[PDB]
Amino acid sequence: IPGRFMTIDKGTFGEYTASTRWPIIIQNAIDDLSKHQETEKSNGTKFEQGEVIKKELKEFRQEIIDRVPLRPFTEEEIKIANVPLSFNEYLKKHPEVNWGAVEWLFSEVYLYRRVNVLFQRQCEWAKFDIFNRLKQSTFESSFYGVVELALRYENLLPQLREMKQNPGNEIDDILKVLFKEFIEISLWGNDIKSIQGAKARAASESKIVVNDTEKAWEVLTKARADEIRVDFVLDNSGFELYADLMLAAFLLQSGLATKCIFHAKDIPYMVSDVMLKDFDILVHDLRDREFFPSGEPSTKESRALDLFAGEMEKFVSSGKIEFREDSFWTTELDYWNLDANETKYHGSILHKDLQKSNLVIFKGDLNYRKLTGDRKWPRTTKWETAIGPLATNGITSLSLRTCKADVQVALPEGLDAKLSQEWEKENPGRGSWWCCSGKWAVICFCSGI
Ligand SMILES: [Cl-]
Ligand SMILES: [Mn+2]
Repeated sequence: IPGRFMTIDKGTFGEYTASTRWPIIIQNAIDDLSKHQETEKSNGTKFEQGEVIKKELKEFRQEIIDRVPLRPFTEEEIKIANVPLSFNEYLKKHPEVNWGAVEWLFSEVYLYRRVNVLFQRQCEWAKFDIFNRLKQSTFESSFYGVVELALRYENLLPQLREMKQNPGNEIDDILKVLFKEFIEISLWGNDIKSIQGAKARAASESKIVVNDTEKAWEVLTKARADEIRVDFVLDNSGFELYADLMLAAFLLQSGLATKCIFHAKDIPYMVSDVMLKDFDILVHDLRDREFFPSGEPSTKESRALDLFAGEMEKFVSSGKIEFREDSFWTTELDYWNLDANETKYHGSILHKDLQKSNLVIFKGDLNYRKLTGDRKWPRTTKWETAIGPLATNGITSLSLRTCKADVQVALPEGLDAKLSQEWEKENPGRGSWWCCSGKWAVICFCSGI
């Protein structure tokens, strides 16, 4: 089995990322922390505690630049911040790994844990999300797109109820189109039967170099003719989360699903990844006319946003949408650990629970990297091979991934060469980095048997 991508691997996107991107992220956190300091008094416990975090962040950023060895977490840090013990277990088995030379996957997870520790050490900042300012401003600028979808949903809803109420092969054909639509909207994160609509799908689907959406459509259609549970291992908040809720809402109203369970992160993570509280913030944002300026409540734009917001609450009340968090999602462990033999860090718990799912949707690049172990697979490698135990341990999984990392699998022969030639124009000498640009995407399915 190939090793994992490293921060030392010359000519890899991971090399650039570790050395360049991460120092910038820590800097942004310092600046955003400062930005937040402006809105509060310049003394007292909270301010001074901010000064301690700010300083330690500066030092931590410098650690990464200086390429120092990754230190274990102290027993005290573990207690105060409830750090999973998996980290120190990994470091023992990986002596003297430094930022300049360490497994990409680990050090990236490890980075956000170190940052979290800093905040949880200061009581007044334990619950503070240093990336919330960024999440919000990004979601606010998606105002146009949020409304468009809200309008699309309101006008589809009467029709969806009718399609579920009177279902036949005639209606299935229509639903398939909408299924691919909402899948792909969810995929790309941030009329339908006409030309422009058809021109749009074809353009999107062209950049989906592998597309197993039909198979997921089969598991659900089949299950509907047997209690249909769909799972979302989430990625980013804002519009991507909004898109995911739209997919869920579509599935629930059409009858393709009866309960959608969302799995979120339990700490500020990957800057913009979803936490439990990000769902409530989203709904509040929809209703906030200062955040999303759609005018007076009577406007069509306002009504649509309020409708969907109300649809979210209703689904939660009735138990059709449920959000969850688990420390496992924020550990370094890949999803080969979603197996019965991982009894230390909830891996076995989630696996047992994910077996009950008719379809588990893994969102985003990180989730894709954890599925494939972030390993240097030949890019033609079979999908079932790269996911390890997940191919057989009884989990039905669908991966909606925008390609943003060196890892890539399940490509047909020759396609890696073609796409590399295409991207060669944008990134000369590094055509292979096409799967790190986010321009292309893949949809991979596995029954679990
Ligand atoms: Cl703020
Ligand atoms: Mn993310």
